[PDB]
Amino acid sequence: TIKVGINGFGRIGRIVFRAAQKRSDIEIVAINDLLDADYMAYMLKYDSTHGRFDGTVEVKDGHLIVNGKKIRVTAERDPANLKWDEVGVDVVAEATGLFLTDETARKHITAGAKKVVMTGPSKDNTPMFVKGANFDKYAGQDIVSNASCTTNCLAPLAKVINDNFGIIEGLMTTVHATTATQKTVDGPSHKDWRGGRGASQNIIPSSTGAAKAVGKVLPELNGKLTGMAFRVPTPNVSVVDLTVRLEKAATYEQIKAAVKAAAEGEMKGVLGYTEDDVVSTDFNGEVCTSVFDAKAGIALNDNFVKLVSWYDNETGYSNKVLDLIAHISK
Amino acid sequence: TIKVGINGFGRIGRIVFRAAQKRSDIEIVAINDLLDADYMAYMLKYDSTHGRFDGTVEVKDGHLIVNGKKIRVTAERDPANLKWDEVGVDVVAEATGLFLTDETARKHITAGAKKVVMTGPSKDNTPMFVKGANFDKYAGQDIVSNASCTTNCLAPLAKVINDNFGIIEGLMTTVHATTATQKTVDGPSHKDWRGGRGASQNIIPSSTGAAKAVGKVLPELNGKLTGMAFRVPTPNVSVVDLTVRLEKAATYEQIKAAVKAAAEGEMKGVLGYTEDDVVSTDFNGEVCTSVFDAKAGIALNDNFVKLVSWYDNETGYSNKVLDLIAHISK
Ligand SMILES: *[C@@H](O)[C@H](O)COP(=O)(O)O
Ligand SMILES: *[C@@H](O)[C@H](O)COP(=O)(O)O
Repeated sequence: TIKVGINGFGRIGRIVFRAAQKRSDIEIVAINDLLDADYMAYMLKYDSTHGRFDGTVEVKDGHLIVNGKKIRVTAERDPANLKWDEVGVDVVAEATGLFLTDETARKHITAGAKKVVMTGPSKDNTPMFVKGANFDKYAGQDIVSNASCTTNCLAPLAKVINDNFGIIEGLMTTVHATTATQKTVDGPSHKDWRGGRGASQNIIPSSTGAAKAVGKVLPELNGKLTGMAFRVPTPNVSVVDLTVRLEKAATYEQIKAAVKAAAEGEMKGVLGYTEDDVVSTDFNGEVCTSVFDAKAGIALNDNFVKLVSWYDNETGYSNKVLDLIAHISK
Repeated sequence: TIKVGINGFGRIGRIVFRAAQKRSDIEIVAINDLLDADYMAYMLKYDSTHGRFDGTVEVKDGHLIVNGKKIRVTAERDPANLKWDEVGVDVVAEATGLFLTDETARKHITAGAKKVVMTGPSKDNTPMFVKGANFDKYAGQDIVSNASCTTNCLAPLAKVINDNFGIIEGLMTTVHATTATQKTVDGPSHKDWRGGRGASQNIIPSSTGAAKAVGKVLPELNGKLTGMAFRVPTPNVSVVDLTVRLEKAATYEQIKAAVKAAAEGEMKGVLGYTEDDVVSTDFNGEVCTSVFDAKAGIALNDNFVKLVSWYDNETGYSNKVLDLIAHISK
């Protein structure tokens, strides 16, 4: 079993942990964040979006004890001092979002850890990997990125489409749920003015970390597609609205069959396919990082079409993070 | 002064009323709906979305008295006998969403009125007009349709883009604010299953008139444009996301200037232009039916671009309905 230390107990860190309990090839042994087991335990037992924790939580002498296993609670401001080797961690889930560079991220290895998987897109040229898109392209690296929730949604869908009909070009839009980096009411957001406005009252045009981030994970589509985001007042689960020009002509029924096929074989678990009259809440807790909404998309003609695909920016992403850990760990 | 009577005191009927108060060419003289002057006055005095009515509203003698002028309230489940001529109404603002056909709408002329403006996409062949797109094409028709709010936002923008660069093909998406037609919690919606789900908890894939309803008002784009909608948890103000491929290459600066020009010239008051860091609430009360969002849009290449335009689905459309009344009136 793989030992993993989580740096950052924010939204991602807490769900990465939850999703993990259900596994076997992985085990969280340490959690580091500027919070005490006491409070840290509380943010685990209660969740406004996903419900109460499924197991047991106890704080025994400065440390966590979930479902029996004892977790090591720390609070280091500087990674280097994490003394990860002590608790003996194989790979680190870097989820504080502060160390997205190799320079900074390496401080984990130095601290006794073998490899580090950033739970967000890298700020430098550190490799990025998205399950179902380029996982099989992993080259032993000891520091990697799992991109962003949107790229994880857009990448797989864009792949099967390109692979089957060839994408001449395409533009996207993701109707994004509210994240923690937004404000409850009109407040300060210097580098992002729009994103400072009341999150619950507005539709806020944003930018997305999946624009051409997909152009990196899937080089074949580099420079062939960008996008944006429209942050709306929901707590979780977003959706990508992809408009593409196809090389080989294809009927909508043809596109449906192509993704459904992928969702059932090659990309099973990553890509999903549905024909039901679904809405955002129906994907709360969804493990697939991209669930095709057959009935939603529209084709103008055989070479111009709009495809829709859901994703739980929390549950899907976090699950594939553990998947990336288990991969580089292979 | 044109004498107008409103049939249906819903969201539209009420905002149309408020807007008209500012005018000098039009006057509301009667209002029909299954509500009394009491309840009817109350819904005019207070509005969760637009604030308290600015002016005097008193219900003396079973009839409204707004800012002095006495309005005649009624309640006729059947328009056939509204006795419109007693009050001397020229044009009827058909805003019940009930009689969207010639026959049904005709009952308004049969009842004493001269012309009738349907405040919604017509179900039969009644011609639809959208200010800024084809108001010029009016041929005296006694019964007309002002299309829907999303068409009023899309039509103008599409025209200036088509006109200047020529739209080969295009697909849209409108992130729509909640409407009275939706349910507060998961409920019954026989014809629209997705639309019955909790309005405030979901991003709900939908369908939209504007789609090819634009192919009608704007004949040249017939079959070249279609789209959808995503109903989000906001009270008012939506936004169209138009992805089009141009015949004539155009840099984004060129598209900015063409739109800004239209807004400052031939389409002043219909098409609006902005370069600020705006969000939805910034357009609550907005009178233009299509405000271009410069910074939000994005160009992939000189022939494939995504354009963004805002609109107050209530205020904008309502104002133009009156603009249409005055048109066929002249
Ligand atoms: C998921 O990683 C975040 O909540 C949203 O970021 P994107 O760049 O839009 O995917
Ligand atoms: C404005 O007429 C309505 O609130 C929305 O209808 P659409 O068909 O989306 O324009």
